[PDB]
Amino acid sequence: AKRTKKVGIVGKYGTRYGASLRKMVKKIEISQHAKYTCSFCGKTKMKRRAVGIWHCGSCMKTVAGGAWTYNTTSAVTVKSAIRRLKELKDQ
Amino acid sequence: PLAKDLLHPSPEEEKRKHKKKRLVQSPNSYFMDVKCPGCYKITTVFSHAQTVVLCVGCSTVLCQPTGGKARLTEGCSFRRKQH
Amino acid sequence: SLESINSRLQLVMKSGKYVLGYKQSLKMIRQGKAKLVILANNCPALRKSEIEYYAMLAKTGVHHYSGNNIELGTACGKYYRVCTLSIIDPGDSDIIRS
Amino acid sequence: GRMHAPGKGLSQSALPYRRSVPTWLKLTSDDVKEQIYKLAKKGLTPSQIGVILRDSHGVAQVRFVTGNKILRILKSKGLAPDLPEDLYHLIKKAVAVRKHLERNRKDKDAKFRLILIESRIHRLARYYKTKRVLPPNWKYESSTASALV
Amino acid sequence: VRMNVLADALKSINNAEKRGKRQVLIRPCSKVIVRFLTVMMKHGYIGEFEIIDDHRAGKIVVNLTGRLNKCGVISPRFDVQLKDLEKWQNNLLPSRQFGFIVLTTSAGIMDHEEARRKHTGGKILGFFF
RNA sequence: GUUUUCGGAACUGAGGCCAUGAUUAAGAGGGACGGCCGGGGGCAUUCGUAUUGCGCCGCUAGAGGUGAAAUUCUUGGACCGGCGCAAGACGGACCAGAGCGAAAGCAUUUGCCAAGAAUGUUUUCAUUAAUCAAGAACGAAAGUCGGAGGUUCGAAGACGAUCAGAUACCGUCGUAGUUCCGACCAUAAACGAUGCCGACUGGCGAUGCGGCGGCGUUAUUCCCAUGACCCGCCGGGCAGCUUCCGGGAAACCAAAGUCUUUGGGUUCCGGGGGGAGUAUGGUUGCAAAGCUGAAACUUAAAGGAAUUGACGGAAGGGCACCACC
RNA sequence: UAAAGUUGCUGCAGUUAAAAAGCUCGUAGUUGGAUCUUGGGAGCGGCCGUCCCCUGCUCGGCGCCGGCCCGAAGCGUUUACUUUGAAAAAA
Repeated sequence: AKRTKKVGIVGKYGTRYGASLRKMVKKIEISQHAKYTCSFCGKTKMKRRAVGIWHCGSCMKTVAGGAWTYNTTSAVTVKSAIRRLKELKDQ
Repeated sequence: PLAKDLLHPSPEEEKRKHKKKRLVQSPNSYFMDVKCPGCYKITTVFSHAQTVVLCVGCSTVLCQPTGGKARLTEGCSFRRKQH
Repeated sequence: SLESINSRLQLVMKSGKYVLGYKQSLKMIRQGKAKLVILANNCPALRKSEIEYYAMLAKTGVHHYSGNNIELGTACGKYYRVCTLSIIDPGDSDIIRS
Repeated sequence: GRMHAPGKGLSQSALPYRRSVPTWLKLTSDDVKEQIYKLAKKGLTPSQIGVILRDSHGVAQVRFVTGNKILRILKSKGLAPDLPEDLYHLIKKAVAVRKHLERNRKDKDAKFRLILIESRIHRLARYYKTKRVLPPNWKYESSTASALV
Repeated sequence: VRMNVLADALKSINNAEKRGKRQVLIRPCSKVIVRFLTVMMKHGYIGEFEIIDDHRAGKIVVNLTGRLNKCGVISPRFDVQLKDLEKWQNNLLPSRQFGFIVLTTSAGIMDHEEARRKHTGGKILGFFF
């Protein structure tokens, strides 16, 4: 059954820390515990080891990533930006 | 005008009307007996073929699909037929 | 051009003989029965290099696929991931003529 | 008018009155079928067998040269695809627009088109169920749909 | 969409009469339509009509006289007893002298007076005067 | 006792025979395919002046702003001219009673991604359809919550005028906002104040897209074929003009027509004016609020279209020393 | 209660008077294209009106020379609709 109405993972905090702080931590705490698909082996095993460090439990390959997400949006725009200046310098 | 004769429409205007709006539904397309100059064999192609067709022996192309009637390759002799 | 391959691959999975996986398709290269080898783009670089060398010995072409092993598996109509794949006999597909 | 668009267009084919075989056509009721058999084996949906047939070979309607229609010809030989072609092409379209949508999630228009497409799938599905063409428990599920190209 | 086919036929020949056309064309032809036109033709309200029977739902070209005031259709087809048939032609027909209520019975399709002679009612189709 | 012809019940093999069994392919619908088309959508990229600011150079005393001024800037060099630089907006003219989109809405370039109408169709499927309580997606602006950015503009606020007073209009600054990203909100005169689907009922000249036909002209040039014009026809698309179709209280409407000659199908929704979209209950939301939604009481009118007057710090003509010059 | 076609099924209204959800999707609900047997015959009245026929497969007497005629009993897609009859308290 659906145990809670609108309090997901953050149900562990009970009635503490206020509603908004318990709401904006939910989106983050769902992310930092989700298992991602490893882009190297394909299996859904990318799991955050420590802050910024993401380890794939299958191919045993460690990746430097965001603090709470696997990929920071600021990073993916930088990777695509560098990829354009790279081919633009060497032509 | 009030009095017309819809039982006997004149053919000059019957070919004007839309294919479905005619008194008896009839198509506007037809078939061809095309003979390319590179070869001698005769192929049967559709007026609005809508798919590229090649002659035997990969001699040459015959039709180019377009919005309406296919564009026949200049140099090929075609004879419209009917059944 | 890519959708032609999925159209070809789908035609192979229903008609032709094929071999999914690496240990199994490596034998078919060794037996000479393979004719075309497909490789997911995220194949391990050592294993990709080994397959390409094997095929050079057997003179069978390789087609380095675009998708990874996830969507190569769905291209074969399977619910598991496929990293490498060999077509033993296309049956009635035009995949080997391209 | 179109059932998922405001267009009221009037454009379709119009077969002639005479249902006879054309006087130019020299293919027998048999040989046309083996032509259908060959194209069906190399992979071709009954819709596009008909077009290839009336351009290269010049058959007006297969329903006139023989006594059956294309899909009825293939199913009697067992070469027909399992799930119907118009339902196949809708799932194929929904899979493409869903794959476009996973990256481009700000495309509210694509999200809108997806609902229109899926609504057409569930409409054909419950039709093909009453005609007992699909198993009564068949169900298009967005997840497992991509396996069916 | 086109739900009732008899309704599209009557409203067309009723429109073309108000305009004064000599002959009108109706797009779909059904068995009930041609059975309806004959009831009007046997009373002199329309002229000679013709069915252009192609390989689809055919078309009818009805020669029109100036004798038709209105040929309406009652939808849906209510069931009519012989007890309430007088009450229908009391508020549907102009006068008791002329006008007819076409209604289908097991005996076929006929006007309301023939339904009096054959002593059987049925579903009501339309009316013309 | 027994086995059977015998009547019944059931099964199982080989037949024979049937005119051996599939209506059509909708000016219904879906799908395929063809060449197009479009400020449709998304992402990325590119360019453009302008505006503001800064640096430097020039020459200078005012510059701004207004009905008129002041607040404001200014020899610590403002404004103006030149050359640069940076930033964030915006996408002029071309731009139309043109296009596209379900609506909201959509306009520098180029690339990528998926979608679509209409047209063409002797393709396929064969009634799969229409409208839709419940339910769902999208939904301008403002507003809300997080980040990023903040040029211009500018609620609030401050001030200068005006005024009997102005906490307004006008002027100088200027916060939130305006911009982007990610979530909320679900309302607009969200308007054509006009549900959707289908049929029928006058013309006329255009216009946009597709197709078909046709003199001639002009481009490649080397003609056919393609473009650009020119004359038509077909489909549907935004519209227009016209009229005793017909309707309407009329204004007006080819739909608001085919309605006492009243019935094509189907959703929503109104019942004198107020009280009142209020109270209350429920529900949604972070909030603002949204949705649902009374009654007591009060009242003889409120209202629509049109007419004649009067009036106008409305316009156009004309007049008078009881008007002015 | 009629008047009230001011509750409108018969029979209202929704451009501006009260009024069409911002828009689309959508399940119940409602509504659904065309298509499968007409004609001929005997009789009667002045081409027209009316009648009958296009029913199949146990028992008996106008009987007659296994067959035929006739009478009765049984069976022959299903509803809606319509016609008939029954059964249907009085006041």
